[PDB]
Amino acid sequence: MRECISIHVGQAGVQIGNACWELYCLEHGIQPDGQMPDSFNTFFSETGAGKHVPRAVFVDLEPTVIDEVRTGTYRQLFHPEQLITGKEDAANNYARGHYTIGKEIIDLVLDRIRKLADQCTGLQGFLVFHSFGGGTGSGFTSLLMERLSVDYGKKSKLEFSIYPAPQVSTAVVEPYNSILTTHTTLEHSDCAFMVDNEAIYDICRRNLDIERPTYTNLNRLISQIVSSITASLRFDGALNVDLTEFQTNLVPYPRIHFPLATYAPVISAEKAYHEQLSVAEITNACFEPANQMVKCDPRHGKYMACCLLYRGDVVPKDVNAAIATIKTKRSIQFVDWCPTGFKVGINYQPPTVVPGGDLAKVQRAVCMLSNTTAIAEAWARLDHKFDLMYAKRAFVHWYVGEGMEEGEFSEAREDMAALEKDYEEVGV
Amino acid sequence: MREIVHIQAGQCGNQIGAKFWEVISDEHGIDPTGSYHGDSDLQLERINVYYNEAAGNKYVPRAILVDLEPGTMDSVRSGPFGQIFRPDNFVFGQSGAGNNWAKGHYTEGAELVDSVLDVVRKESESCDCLQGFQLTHSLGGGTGSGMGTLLISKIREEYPDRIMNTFSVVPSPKVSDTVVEPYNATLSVHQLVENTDETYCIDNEALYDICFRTLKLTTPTYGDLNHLVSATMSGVTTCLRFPGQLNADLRKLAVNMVPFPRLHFFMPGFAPLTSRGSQQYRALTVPELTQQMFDAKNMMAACDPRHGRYLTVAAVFRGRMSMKEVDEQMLNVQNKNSSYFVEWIPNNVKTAVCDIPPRGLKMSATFIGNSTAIQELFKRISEQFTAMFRRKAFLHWYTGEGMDEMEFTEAESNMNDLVSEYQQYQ
Amino acid sequence: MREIVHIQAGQCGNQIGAKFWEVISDEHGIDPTGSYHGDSDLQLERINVYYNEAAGNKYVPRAILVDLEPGTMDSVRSGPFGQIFRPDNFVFGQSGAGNNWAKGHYTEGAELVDSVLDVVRKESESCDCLQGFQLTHSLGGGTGSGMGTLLISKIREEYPDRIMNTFSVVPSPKVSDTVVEPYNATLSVHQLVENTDETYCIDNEALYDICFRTLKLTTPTYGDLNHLVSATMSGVTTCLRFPGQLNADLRKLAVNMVPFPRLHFFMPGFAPLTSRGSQQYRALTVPELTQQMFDAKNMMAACDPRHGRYLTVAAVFRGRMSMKEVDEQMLNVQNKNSSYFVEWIPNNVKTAVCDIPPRGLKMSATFIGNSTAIQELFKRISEQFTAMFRRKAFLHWYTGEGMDEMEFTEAESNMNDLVSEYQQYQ
Amino acid sequence: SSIVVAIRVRPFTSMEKTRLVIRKIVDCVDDRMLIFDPAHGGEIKFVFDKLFDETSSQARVYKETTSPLLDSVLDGFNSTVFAYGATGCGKTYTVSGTPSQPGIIFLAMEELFNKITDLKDEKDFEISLSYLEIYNERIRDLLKPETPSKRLVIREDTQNHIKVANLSYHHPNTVEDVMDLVVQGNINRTTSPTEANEVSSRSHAVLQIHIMQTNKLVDLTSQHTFATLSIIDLAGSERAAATRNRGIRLHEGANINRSLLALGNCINALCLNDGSRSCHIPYRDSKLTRLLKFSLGGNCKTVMIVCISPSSSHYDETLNTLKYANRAKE
Ligand SMILES: Nc1nc2c(ncn2[C@@H]2O[C@H](COP(=O)(O)CP(=O)(O)OP(=O)(O)O)[C@@H](O)[C@H]2O)c(=O)[nH]1
Ligand SMILES: Nc1nc2c(ncn2[C@@H]2O[C@H](COP(=O)(O)CP(=O)(O)OP(=O)(O)O)[C@@H](O)[C@H]2O)c(=O)[nH]1
Ligand SMILES: Nc1nc2c(ncn2[C@@H]2O[C@H](COP(=O)(O)OP(=O)(O)OP(=O)(O)O)[C@@H](O)[C@H]2O)c(=O)[nH]1
Ligand SMILES: Nc1ncnc2c1ncn2[C@@H]1O[C@H](COP(=O)(O)OP(=O)(O)NP(=O)(O)O)[C@@H](O)[C@H]1O
Ligand SMILES: [Mg+2]
Ligand SMILES: [Mg+2]
Ligand SMILES: [Mg+2]
Ligand SMILES: [Mg+2]
Repeated sequence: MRECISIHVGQAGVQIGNACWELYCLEHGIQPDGQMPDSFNTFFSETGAGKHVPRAVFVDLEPTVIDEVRTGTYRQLFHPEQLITGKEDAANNYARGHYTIGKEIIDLVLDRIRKLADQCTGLQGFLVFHSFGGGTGSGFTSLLMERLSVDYGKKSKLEFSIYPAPQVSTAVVEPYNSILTTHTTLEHSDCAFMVDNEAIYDICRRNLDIERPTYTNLNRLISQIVSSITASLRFDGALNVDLTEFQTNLVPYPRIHFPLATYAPVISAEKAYHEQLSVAEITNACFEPANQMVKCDPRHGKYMACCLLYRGDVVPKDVNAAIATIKTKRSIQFVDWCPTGFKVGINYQPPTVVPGGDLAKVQRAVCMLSNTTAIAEAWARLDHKFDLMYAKRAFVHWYVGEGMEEGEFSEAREDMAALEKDYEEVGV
Repeated sequence: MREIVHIQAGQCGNQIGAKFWEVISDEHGIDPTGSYHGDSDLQLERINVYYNEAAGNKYVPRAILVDLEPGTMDSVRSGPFGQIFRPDNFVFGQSGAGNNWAKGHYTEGAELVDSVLDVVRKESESCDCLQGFQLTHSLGGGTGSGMGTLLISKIREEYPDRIMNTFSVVPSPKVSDTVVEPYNATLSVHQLVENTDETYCIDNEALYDICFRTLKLTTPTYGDLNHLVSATMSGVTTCLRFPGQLNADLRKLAVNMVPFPRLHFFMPGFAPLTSRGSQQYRALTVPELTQQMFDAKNMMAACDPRHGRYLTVAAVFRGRMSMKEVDEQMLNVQNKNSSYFVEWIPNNVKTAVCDIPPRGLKMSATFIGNSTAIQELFKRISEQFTAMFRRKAFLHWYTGEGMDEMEFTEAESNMNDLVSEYQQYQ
Repeated sequence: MREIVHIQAGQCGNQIGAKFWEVISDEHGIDPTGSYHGDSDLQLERINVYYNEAAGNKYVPRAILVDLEPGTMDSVRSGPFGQIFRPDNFVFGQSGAGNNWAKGHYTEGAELVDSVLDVVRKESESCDCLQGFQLTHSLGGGTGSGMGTLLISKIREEYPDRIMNTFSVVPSPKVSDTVVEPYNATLSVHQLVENTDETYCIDNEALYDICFRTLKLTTPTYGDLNHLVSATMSGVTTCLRFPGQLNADLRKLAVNMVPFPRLHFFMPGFAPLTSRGSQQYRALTVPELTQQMFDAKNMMAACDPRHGRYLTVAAVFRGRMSMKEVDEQMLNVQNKNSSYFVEWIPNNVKTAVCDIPPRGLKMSATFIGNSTAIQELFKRISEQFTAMFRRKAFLHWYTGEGMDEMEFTEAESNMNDLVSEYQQYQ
Repeated sequence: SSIVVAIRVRPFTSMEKTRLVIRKIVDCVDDRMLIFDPAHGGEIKFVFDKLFDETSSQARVYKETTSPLLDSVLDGFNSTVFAYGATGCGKTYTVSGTPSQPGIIFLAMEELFNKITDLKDEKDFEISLSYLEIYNERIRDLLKPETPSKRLVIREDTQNHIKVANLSYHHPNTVEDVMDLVVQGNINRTTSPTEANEVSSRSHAVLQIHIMQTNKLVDLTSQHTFATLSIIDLAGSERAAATRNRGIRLHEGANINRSLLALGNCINALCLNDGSRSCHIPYRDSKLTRLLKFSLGGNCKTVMIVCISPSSSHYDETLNTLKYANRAKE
């Protein structure tokens, strides 16, 4: 039954994967060599007594990242036909990821995906991890998702993507890749997620009291988020929300692929002894911008949908009271056409935290999946940065030199405008 | 995979290259016999990029020495590199150009290049996945300029998809070594801008100021100039050789370095530049690194960035660092110095952080600035070129090689157009 | 079984042959007394092929020395071969041809050959299963050319089913030793092409370049020339003497060497050719062997393969090797250099791998190239022949032996036809 | 003065007729307006300077499009002909192609010769032809590629006179032989038989007519009339993969896309400059645009002739092709 296939396209996704599978190991009790001392079948498959290995495909054109895995803790976990390497880098270039180089690795990748699919009995869907900045993260993701649609049709495909920060950027042509990729996401993704490194960095600095934030602990937060999302299938609690069920509640109109995944409560392992983290208290926190994982301000938009995935020692009764409280908060504005836009999941499986980070282990947590129209603002910022460079065709020769057509940028940009317009319409 | 073929064109290129290969060998724990005596895995993880592991586990630099003056080979070979560099890599003629670009390009260099390319091809076949070429030389003339130019053109033709990366010593504005620097530089640069993908502007005069004033040294030698240059070269491909917390590597970097094919002449810098005494009053933090890294006084080219505009700055870090710490400094700098950056380029500074610091340092950072201020280099050289060319001074040294005033006129014209392009982007 | 009768015709043949027999004896652990002091089984497994085990377990080379100048015998016999070669194998007259093919063929050689063939027949009866004959000599004239030619014709007549394999020194294009090389070579070659099955073109000039430039030697001696030749000879019958992972041996090889009866003149080469110093920058892998093996500069004949087309290349390897490693290199080479191979011959390179490397080497490879570029040898010699013959220069030295201009004209004509055939197949 | 954008649609063939019952992606509604959509964003409207279609003869297209440019050549300044399309849309075809078809090259020469006969009493016509080929960022002699590609001084005089290397120049005396030189150039021109567009113009080409007229009358000035006419062919454009492009095949696609990128950038800059008070166009960015230093944006008039493929199989290609042409003007 219910099984997942994870695909780690970007190294962001790989490092997230490292955190995720590290977490999954702890949560299911599985060792780095696959040794166990059940529902783990959703993520791991037995390959002989006491040899449970992860149902995932890692795709890199740049073995360095894979080699980190092959020389890291879970080299004894992942096998050689999961850890797929290529030859030439995608040079942060959608054209190379989707075409020039990626076209020569996609065939291998798909064959390994098909293998895992053949090994599945109840494939729920695919968990794709990547960025909107990298070449493979962008272009290859685009290539792959197209191919996945061909192979698996309506089988659910999630895109857990790293969303370019409004200030904390790393590269210069991030807008180029982001715009081209998001077009494909809208075409092929069944539900897409966005993570802002900048937002989390401030969350770490403030809520976790972190003097020096980085990807290690940032990813651990992401793994808590994703674990909470998938907790409903891998663990049997009270209200187990399926991926189809997530779509049912989080999609009122086909194109709405935003749901911001807000994890609460981001408490440091110190103040936790003073934090009275009740169901209501945590809920109050999760509906604030204080814990939002994308830089924005939801109070200037409207909530189309809001799913709250509670986890651990959570009581429906207390949840209902907490929800009613939230419902009276005028700071939370739902769309007029969805008076019932609330979804509750409750999973009896205490939040699990992996040693090697802060994120105090708590008895209660909630992942809010928020479809708020304000996200169009973030999209506008991205589009603007794109326009600034695009107006001068800056760096365009790096894409055109890979055979990229100018219209690919123009058309993708137009689709991105339509995306915002869709968020404008549902706000009415 | 991702092997790099290094070429040392000319005595300058050979001396700098030797220092470079000293640095790399030191970083990777390789002694002068080729034997590896390190202690990590990462030292060998990408050793293939720069070395061929010969029988006996002897790591031989994938480097070719190109020259027209015998004894130049020995100026390297007589040192540790008598056991490091391969005899087949010492490829040279028996003439010399005498600081004459044409002699080292059209005639004497053209006689040599056949045997150089043969060795190049050997290494090309020896490589499992060639990432590109790396040439070190000078614009002073002769081999480095002429032969360097020739090799770039020939190799580019053979490998149009693997464009050569160039580290070249440019003409100083005050500290001149010869008279016809404007000729040799102008002729070479005319060709370089058409063939190279990225050129590092290395100015001895600026380096002299760094050594003397920033590093508080007495009498800056060539070895001290090369120390700074080789530090840069190591930084440029640190993320190639070693792992970090993210990673856009070499070509992935290149895509974000320039928004145009021609304006690919960068100024290099190195953050941690200080005297041993003054280190005791400094703190090991990225904020200190960035204050030094973005200091125009520590630029290795004699052009003041602030006179122009930044198309982009690459900031390549080495050592365990916080991404927040680094990126916040980046943001603070771009915001505070926003007046020096190009308005319509959202992000004007690129972040890359490798977790492996330089030997002897706890941390460092490499500055690669794409600023239009470099136009001053090209403008001044063109002016000096005009000063001589207008009188046909020394002209006969090149017309004897089959050159004509038209070629010179075109080379000058082209450099002027290059300056104009910088002014336009400024 | 599969015994080979070796003949050393002329001083060149005797000196090369001596070196050959030194090499073989060394490889098989046989000292100069004939005593075997090896350590394997394979050293004796096929020792019968080259040696007769005389009473006392003394292995005597199945080799016959043929000569017209006493003292030539002693130039070999006075060395280790005074205890190795049999006295009955030192078969010689007391005249000398004076670099005159006719004297060593029609007259003086014809007087000797009766007693040579008698010794040949003795060895023929001594053999249990004669595989064929092997002749070493030269095209310089006299014994090697004339007597060598005579022996080939006479022996071929006796053993039409056991055609003699020939290693012959050809005329150099610059490094000439005498004046009438065109006469003696032309006359001999005219006969050789009609009688021999496989001829190795050994050019001292090309070998001089190998010794001096490839091996980085000072003053290439005849012993160094013979080192290269004897290395080839050993390689040719390594798969005969020793086991491998497959095996097409000598005649099995021959079937795949030429697609025609006449065009059987091959260029020999040897992969592992390098100075002791430069070895330290080289790797022990077949990819290194093939890069050296397919290098036209390392050909032992003074003709550049690339000027013509390959009918086939035999690549005979020695030492423990991967069949995939070897064959992939073969495929890569034929594909990359496809422009130099004959279009309508599917496989233009033959693989043979014996598991027994040369003494002193971990691995090696022998190049035997069937290329039409060898036509340059024959063409140039014919031109030089014309230059002399057109004036009847030195003609009287042969008409005194009963020869006529018709014979000379025919010999020239035939060589020209041979060149044309190479041009046709090119 | 300003760049004229003219666009013509190639008719349907058996490659579409055997497909029929399929929809035309191009809806031309008048001489300037095109509509291009089946609904993805709704009807896409374009306005151009002059439109043609499958019902308008190429002979008349010439008469309205480049026949005035031939006149422009001799109005005290030179003039040239540009084009655009997505490999296989018509660029090469429209020069004439079929022997019974008059097109750009055929009629330019034919009309000129008629004018030469009439105007021979006013000025002499010393004319020479140059055949340039642009391939992998290399400029070769299209007619005779045997000439070392290094031999080309891509430079202009201070009078904007063409000052290049000793190319295989040829005088014209008829139309057929001149077109035969164009064809022989195309024979020696690099193509790729492996591509769908049988004999695609993989390398670009410049057919440069060097007109050196002299005054038949004697006067104080006694100055000659030099002017030129360039007919330019391109490799069109293809997708980044373009269906499993391999090695040099991909590299070629990149190079022609780079060439057209630089060309397009220079055109865009030029049209933006056509209104401003500067003209900083980096012609150096490509040997093609270096050759076109004055052809594009010097003292001349020109036209952008776009070839359109209405086939349903080339929707996105033509979509961008039309938007491209629009961008070229805007
Ligand atoms: N930054 C450095 N500059 C150097 C170094 N060695 C020389 N140079 C500079 O380069 C110029 C001298 O150049 P070269 O010896 O390389 C001339 P080359 O041998 O290439 O040709 P010839 O004319 O045949 O000697 C001059 O400006 C020197 O001051 C060095 O180690 N570092
Ligand atoms: N490659 C080698 N070439 C040799 C060697 N010895 C001689 N030669 C070459 O062969 C030619 C001399 O040949 P020979 O002494 O064999 C003539 P031969 O004794 O056969 O008849 P005569 O005229 O009666 O001396 C000449 O080109 C020498 O330079 C050798 O050991 N190796
Ligand atoms: N949140 C988070 N972001 C990351 C991490 N690693 C990289 N990133 C972000 O991902 C983007 C860079 O993309 P990568 O995933 O490194 O590139 P890639 O997918 O490997 O693509 P190529 O390397 O170009 O083939 C930047 O926006 C980085 O800030 C991580 O561990 N966590
Ligand atoms: N208007 C037309 N009528 C009939 N046939 C046409 C027409 N236009 C193009 N063709 C045909 O389509 C094939 C031509 O493609 P053309 O040669 O038109 O492609 P192209 O634009 O030069 N391709 P490319 O060189 O790659 O940019 C030719 O053989 C023409 O006959
Ligand atoms: Mg990556
Ligand atoms: Mg020198
Ligand atoms: Mg003799
Ligand atoms: Mg065409």
